[PDB]
Amino acid sequence: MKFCIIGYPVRHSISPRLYNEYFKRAGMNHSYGMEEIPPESFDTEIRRILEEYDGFNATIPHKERVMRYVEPSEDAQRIKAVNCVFRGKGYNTDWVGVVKSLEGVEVKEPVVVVGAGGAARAVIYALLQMGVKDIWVVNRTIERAKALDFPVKIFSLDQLDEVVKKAKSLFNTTSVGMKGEELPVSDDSLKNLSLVYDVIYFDTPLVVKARKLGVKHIIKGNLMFYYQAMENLKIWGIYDEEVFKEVFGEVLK
Repeated sequence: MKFCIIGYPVRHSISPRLYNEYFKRAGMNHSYGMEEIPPESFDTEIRRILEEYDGFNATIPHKERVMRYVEPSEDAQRIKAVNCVFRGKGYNTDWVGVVKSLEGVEVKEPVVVVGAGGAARAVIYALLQMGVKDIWVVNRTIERAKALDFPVKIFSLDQLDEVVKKAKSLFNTTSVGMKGEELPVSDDSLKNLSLVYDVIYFDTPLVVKARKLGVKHIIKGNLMFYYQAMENLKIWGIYDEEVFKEVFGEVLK
């Protein structure tokens, strides 16, 4: 079977190397590639993808976009985002990644979620599944705020500093931090949080700051990535637990 990751950007994705190493170690003939498709070319180029690959992952900015071209699951519909496709069917494994990444951890409220994209909606869904009630979304764009149907409060990014001060958990779901950017939030607001969670795979200024301040739990995007990958492989019917732990376990250290 053939798989890939689609998105924009996606050329620096960590997925191809990991899935390909996994397939090789498991003695499987499967392959994992990459397709960096600009938004303006998506409608034409997705048809090629659907014909050439058995399944694929979707990342920014295509998780919501790809829904029109597949049959989404009930949870993917609620989230309005598909990040895992298999033979015409769309799924969301991001929220599963979030739930499993927080195993053994009590998520204290109120919870601030930065962003309102597909990643944010997956995080919100996960939090609601975990019985979290008080969720405050802080985002940048009007369009994405209007796509939110969840029982949340919505604030603009200039309010981030004030709202985090009144919260106990913070989730960054945006790409802010990928190129070393900082969110508009003070040490004073961050210091008494019990959880700082960043969907970004590597150290961000937010994560580094949280460590400096001694925040109890500081979780980067590596656990979320690990567990969404696990769910992807289960959906694709190609999950080998021991090989997965050996190969994908490298993202955890």
